[PDB]
Amino acid sequence: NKFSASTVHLEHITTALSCLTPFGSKDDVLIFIDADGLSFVRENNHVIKIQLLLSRELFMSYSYRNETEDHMKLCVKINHILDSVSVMNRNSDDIVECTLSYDGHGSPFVLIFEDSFISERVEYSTYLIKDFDTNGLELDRERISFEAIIKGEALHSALKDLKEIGCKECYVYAKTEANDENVFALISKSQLGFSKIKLPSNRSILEKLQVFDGDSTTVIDGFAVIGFFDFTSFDKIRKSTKIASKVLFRMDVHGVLSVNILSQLPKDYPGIVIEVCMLEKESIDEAAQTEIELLMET
Amino acid sequence: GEQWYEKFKPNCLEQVAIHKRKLKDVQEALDAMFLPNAKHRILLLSGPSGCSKSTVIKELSKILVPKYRQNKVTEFRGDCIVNDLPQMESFSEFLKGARYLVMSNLSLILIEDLPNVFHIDTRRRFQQLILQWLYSSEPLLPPLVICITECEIPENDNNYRKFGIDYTFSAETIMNKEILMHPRLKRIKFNPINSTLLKKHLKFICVQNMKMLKEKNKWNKRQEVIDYIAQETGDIRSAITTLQFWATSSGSLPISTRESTISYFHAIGKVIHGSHSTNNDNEMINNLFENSNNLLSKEDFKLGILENYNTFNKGEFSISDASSIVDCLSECDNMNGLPESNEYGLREVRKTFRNISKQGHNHGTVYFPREWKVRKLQNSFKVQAEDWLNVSLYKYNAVHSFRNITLEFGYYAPLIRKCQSYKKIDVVDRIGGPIE
Amino acid sequence: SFKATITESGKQNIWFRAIYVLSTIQDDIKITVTTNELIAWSMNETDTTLCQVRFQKSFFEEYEFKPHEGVQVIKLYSFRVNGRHLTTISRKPDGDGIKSFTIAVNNTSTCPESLANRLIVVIEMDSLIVKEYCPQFQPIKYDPIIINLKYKINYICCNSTLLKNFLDNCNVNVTDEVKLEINVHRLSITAFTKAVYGKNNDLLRNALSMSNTISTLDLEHYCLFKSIIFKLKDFKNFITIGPSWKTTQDGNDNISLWFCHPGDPILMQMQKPGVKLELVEVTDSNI
Amino acid sequence: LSLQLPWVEKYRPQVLSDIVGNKETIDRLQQIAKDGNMPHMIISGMPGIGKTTSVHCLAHELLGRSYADGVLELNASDDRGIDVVRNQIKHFAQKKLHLPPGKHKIVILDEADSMTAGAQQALRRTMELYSNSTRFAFACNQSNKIIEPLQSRCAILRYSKLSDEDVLKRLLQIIKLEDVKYTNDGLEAIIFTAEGDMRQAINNLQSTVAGHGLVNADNVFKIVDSPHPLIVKKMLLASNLEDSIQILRTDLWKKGYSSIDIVTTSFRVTKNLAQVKESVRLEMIKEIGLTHMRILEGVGTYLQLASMLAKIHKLNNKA
Amino acid sequence: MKLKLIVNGCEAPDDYKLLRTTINTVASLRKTAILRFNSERLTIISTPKDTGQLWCTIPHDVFRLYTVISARELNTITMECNCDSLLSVFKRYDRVMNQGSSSNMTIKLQSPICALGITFEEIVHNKVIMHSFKVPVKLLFRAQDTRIQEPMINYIQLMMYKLPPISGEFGSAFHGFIRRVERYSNVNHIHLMGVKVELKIIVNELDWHLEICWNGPLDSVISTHEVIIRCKDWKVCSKLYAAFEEVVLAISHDESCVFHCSLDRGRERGQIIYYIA
DNA sequence: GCTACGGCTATACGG
DNA sequence: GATTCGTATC
Ligand SMILES: Nc1ncnc2c1ncn2[C@@H]1O[C@H](COP(=O)(O)OP(=O)(O)OP(O)(O)=S)[C@@H](O)[C@H]1O
Ligand SMILES: Nc1ncnc2c1ncn2[C@@H]1O[C@H](COP(=O)(O)OP(=O)(O)OP(O)(O)=S)[C@@H](O)[C@H]1O
Ligand SMILES: [Mg+2]
Ligand SMILES: [Mg+2]
Repeated sequence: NKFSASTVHLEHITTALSCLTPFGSKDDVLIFIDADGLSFVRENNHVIKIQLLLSRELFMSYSYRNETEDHMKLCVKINHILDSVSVMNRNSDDIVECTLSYDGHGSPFVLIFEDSFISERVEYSTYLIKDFDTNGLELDRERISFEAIIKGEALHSALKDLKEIGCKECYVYAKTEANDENVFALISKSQLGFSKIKLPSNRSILEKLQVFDGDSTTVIDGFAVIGFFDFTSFDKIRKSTKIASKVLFRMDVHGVLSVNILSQLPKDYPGIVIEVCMLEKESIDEAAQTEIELLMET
Repeated sequence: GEQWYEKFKPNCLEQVAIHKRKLKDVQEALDAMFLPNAKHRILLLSGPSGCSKSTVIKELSKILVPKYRQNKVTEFRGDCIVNDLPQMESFSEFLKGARYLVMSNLSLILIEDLPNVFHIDTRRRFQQLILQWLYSSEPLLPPLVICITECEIPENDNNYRKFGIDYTFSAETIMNKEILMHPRLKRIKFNPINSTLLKKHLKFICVQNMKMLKEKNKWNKRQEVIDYIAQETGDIRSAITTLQFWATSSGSLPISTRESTISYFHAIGKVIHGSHSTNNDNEMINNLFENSNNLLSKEDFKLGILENYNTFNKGEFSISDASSIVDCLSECDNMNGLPESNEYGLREVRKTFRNISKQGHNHGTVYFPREWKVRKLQNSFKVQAEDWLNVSLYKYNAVHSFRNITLEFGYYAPLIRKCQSYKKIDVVDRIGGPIE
Repeated sequence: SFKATITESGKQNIWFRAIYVLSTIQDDIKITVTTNELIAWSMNETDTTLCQVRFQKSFFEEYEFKPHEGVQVIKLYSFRVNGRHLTTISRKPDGDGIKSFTIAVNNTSTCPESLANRLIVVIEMDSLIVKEYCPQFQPIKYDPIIINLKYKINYICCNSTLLKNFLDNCNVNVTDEVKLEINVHRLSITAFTKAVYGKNNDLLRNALSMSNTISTLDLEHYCLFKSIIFKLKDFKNFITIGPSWKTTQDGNDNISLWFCHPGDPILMQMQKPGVKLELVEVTDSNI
Repeated sequence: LSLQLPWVEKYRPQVLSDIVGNKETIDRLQQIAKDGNMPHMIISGMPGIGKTTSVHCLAHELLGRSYADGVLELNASDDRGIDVVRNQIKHFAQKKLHLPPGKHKIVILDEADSMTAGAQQALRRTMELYSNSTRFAFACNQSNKIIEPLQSRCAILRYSKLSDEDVLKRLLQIIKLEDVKYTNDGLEAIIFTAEGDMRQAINNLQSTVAGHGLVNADNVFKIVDSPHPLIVKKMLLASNLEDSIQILRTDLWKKGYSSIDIVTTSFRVTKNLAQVKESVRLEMIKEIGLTHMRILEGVGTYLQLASMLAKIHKLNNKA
Repeated sequence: MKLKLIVNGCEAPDDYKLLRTTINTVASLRKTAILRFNSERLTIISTPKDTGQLWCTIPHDVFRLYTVISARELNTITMECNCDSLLSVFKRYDRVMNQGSSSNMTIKLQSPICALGITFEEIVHNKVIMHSFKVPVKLLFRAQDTRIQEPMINYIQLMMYKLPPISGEFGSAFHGFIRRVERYSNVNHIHLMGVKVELKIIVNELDWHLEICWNGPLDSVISTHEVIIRCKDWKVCSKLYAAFEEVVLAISHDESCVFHCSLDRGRERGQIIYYIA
């Protein structure tokens, strides 16, 4: 066909696909197929967007005979691939071999699974592409207000605690002090009241926290970055943080947050680059930020 | 700095705004259920809001409980979310813990805030637990008092499958027929507070607030306010609230009180005989439709009109008017429940009964429609015909339709089986009984 | 005004299972702070069962009380906090260890309104993550029970291991009556359920009885200074609090019971090195 | 684009002295705001007469700097179920915020008519137990949609339709703050098309000044039409059939009004029609309903409306 | 009407495990089951009267004792019994023998509604613990018994396929083949195919189309054969094949499907037939 | 160190 | 709102 990709590491593809389940599990997933690899871009209510990245080195075979077009966009229902790739790859003597292919427009997306003596085949008929631009839910490369690198385990524990305490709303703090002290907390408004989860300033958890002046170059100390995010969208990164070693956090002055999941099988492939862009709430209230500041003071 | 209905609450039983006969009946009942082996186990109190249904119990307890208690009340709190307690077992746990309130810890259990009986799954649990209490084999149980406020549930859902609980919040839509007719359940229904106790207990509050009412020169138009409030409402709480809102005011704001919901038979009487206040039938119909749409826009109302239009003159009116009523009621049935159908079928009847309205007419007593009995007899006939068809196809070999059964084999076959078999297990009598 | 810390795993465990039980007895947990101990208690809505836990000053590594800086003079400060909100704070997260559980309240003029009438709980994990919570509290008036000296009257002392196993075997969904039948010879505990009959003998509620007889050899100390009936869920929960703290130095694992007649309430009290536990439960007066 | 707010939100009153209309009620609200003791109140009335901006301003003035942590506004856009009443409202009522003496926490339950029944029955206990600290301010469009036990504990404040002078005063204030050229007939046309709705007066004025600039009768009536109930009333109260068919066709059919809309408005106009005998009114109701059924079944044509008007004239002349 | 039987699981493991294979299937299919105790053979029936029917033949030599007398023809009495209680009793005996024991089951018909006195013994470690159970059953009438008859299956020129035994090299592969379609949550119809030897599991829907294949060797003892079946019946087929070495699959063209299971006790052979419409 | 199983939790269903 | 019975009071 016009594109073909096979692999045996079904656990990796299953983990990548399970990170798209937090975004519904009963809608459409849009797939890019280019020479670099194949990705799953998923958006909910135009307020949050998640994008996978399965490199070509991840699969043992990646041909991509589509010389005419640089990339191929197809839209299919997400639940079926989630149910299909969950083979768990048991009976290690006979490894279940994956086979992904797509002949082009009108052709269905094929998922052939080979169990040596068994060759099953699933065909997913593609849907018409909705008129939405994935470039809208993207962050600046020149207006970064703050950039933080946080380890996966501490962040995952923080989101788990926030989910357990309800957390109908969430806030983000990012203040850098001139004495090399860096503070980063996830303040939340829940049934309990006002709760704060301060990340430690050690380099084992907060590798690097840099607060900018909206230019992504200046390092201003003593200033605070406030992001008011709905925890409904912020909880979508919890499952993505369960497989990550380090998480990159970047926000700009236009109220978009980019959660960059860095996941660390072949040797050449880097990993699954999972990017979860998120929009900030308007925060019509003005005393709420003052209360956030006062709580962070004492 | 407090609401006047909380700072002027009755301290004794003689300050409670309740009729003397009602108070005496409640006294006798409550003193009956505090005896060792009481015939009545649960006391149900129905009525509108603010009829002192809980203002008489909480002051009868202070004089009755510390008389039989070997040496106040235990209200159930709905908003109590215990950890490890599903929201359907809260009342069950309350009942289990309230059965130990016997001598040396005696207390009368009052259930004013009922559980969420608007959900179909916990209303059944409520009824089952109350039935277990009423059929309890425990020889010794504390008295139980349940106060249910009769209020009309406003129209919020969009479905014609609305049940009884989605129309009226009464003791019939929460308690089944078995609990209400249980021998050990005494039901003392309440009435709205009359214009005499309401006129006295408000003048009490006025003469206590003498200073404030005199400073704002609100002591020459006092009785014109208490009389208007008493004539408007039968509520002991809303009257005091309106009195406080008027006395604390410093202007000419027209006072207002909560509106009352016209009942089913009340609305039927309003349609048939007319209202005593408004002589304009258009205004009365418009206000009835804008205040009681949940009752007018039904089928039971149009059935009650047909069942009770003969009570205007005890049947002593012209047949040409009866025809003009029934033909409009039949034309309304073909309008498929449009809002223009009820507004025509309630206006034509009112106009017909107004054009023949003369004094000296001795009217009759209205009654509920009898279609509910007709449907039950029809269901009995359905079951009997099903049994006839079943016995006619296993003891024999013959298939016959239901319509043929009701027309010919519901009468002729019983006679044949009475002569062919009985004269010289089976069905021998007429299906669903004779035609009387 | 008050600051207490917990820096032991078993102490945190018993504190969580101590509060979890007080939250499942009543929606809101009332805590009184004294100069010598911390008292957390919960009363039923029917006022039929009460459980009171008393974490001594030695139970906390740091214990500071400054009542001079609501307050009831008998200087005792009592406040009411939501049980569900408190039990979701003291829970042990999976994968991380609480290196310090700090409970404090500073009600001064200088403290901000963001902390005024707001209980301060600071949790430090083994991953150095600082999680601070501010649940609201309502100052109330503490009312002590004399039952402790009223009938501190036959006394029963039995090890809680076998009784805990028996109570965990029983379920509160269908059974909520406990018969503690004790004589001088043996001791038998049966979790039974009465069967009410409908209109025509119809089984409205079925009867289930699981009986467990305990020989006096397993019994530690009994003195008839007797059939008593009470509930099951409160007794079950109160039984599961002492085992939570795995202590081998004291080696108690036992319960102390006191009751006089079917009318008077029964007192069950468990003992821990830094924790005092008691359960008040009313009894069926049907003689 | 621009950040310029619409004048409905740009000129929303922020004080109780700027809310026009119902003077006898606004003055009482100001008296409550000064004294402090605010009873439980239910404010009801027609849309757009100032029922929300009154409660919000009253709460703002009553609580001062404690507005952020002293009010709890729960609208229909929030899940006002029984769980929220049992948890969030209960915890807000149980809060022990210290206030100046006489002041109380306010639970602004706007659009309380859409609240379910179980939520209101739990609200009964919520205002029963916690009444010394928090106060409930229900805002609705129909008072009968709140259960009677909840209405018993409240004080009913019935807002009325705004007159032609209060709306004129507020419009003149807006025109003075926006430097808008106007003429008296244009303002009168705006008042006439508003039908006692300040929001629909501000919107029409903004549309007129945006489209044409000068507020005259022509520039107003060429962008916002005359109220269609007043045209249906003119059609239903004519003398001849050839004079009612003209008002039907040239003023409701070539203008763009659906037949079902015409019938639905005709029923409402007939219900409130005056100087008409009751037999004539009920016959007109029956004839309107018979055409409503036909339109709902599919035949929504102008011929059916003409037949309905002809039958109305038949019942008018002799029947 | 006197019915009494004795079963020993440890004495004979095959006939006993087939009894476990019959009881689990009639528990998984639907509540209640039909037990006809013919004087020479037992047959356990689950008749829903589209839903499938199972007809398992149990001989008389499987039990140590098969004393059966009745006034009907060939000493046939037919029971209707709730399967949950007997399944629980049977699981109790499974745990009894798992803990270490060799006791037998004494099952007696003790008294139209009757019950079976299923009593057995268990020894913990030299203690005597008697387990007594009574499962309420109803007596089916002879006129009601003759209303139930085994569905008929013909193959004028149709196709039965010999499924490879699960103990062989390809047995696990074929089991994985059958269970592959069971992994999908949103599947309700499977389209079996027959070519003469290949069989394929095809699930075609509005927007997705499964087409699983078996590339291993197959045998057909001695034309297209397709049928539409439900997923639950395929699960029952999986469970039946998992406990059987000899499994026979026959496919009819748009008429029915039959899952035939047989155990070679040689002696009369115990067979399980799952009629599927 | 790995697996089974109990407890916790998210989600579809029912009246 | 209608009738019928029963009080309490002026
Ligand atoms: N003289 C009086 N008689 C009766 N109630 C009084 C009087 N003065 C003040 N009240 C108050 O009026 C209220 C009446 O409440 P009740 O009628 O007892 O309760 P209720 O009958 O359940 O009404 P609902 O249905 O709960 S609104 C109470 O809050 C009383 O304190
Ligand atoms: N009396 C008034 N004085 C000044 N502006 C008013 C007045 N009434 C309404 N408005 C305007 O109406 C808008 C606000 O409408 P609201 O007061 O929120 O409506 P409402 O009367 O509560 O009706 P609903 O119930 O929300 S449809 C703003 O543009 C106000 O300036
Ligand atoms: Mg009350
Ligand atoms: Mg509004």
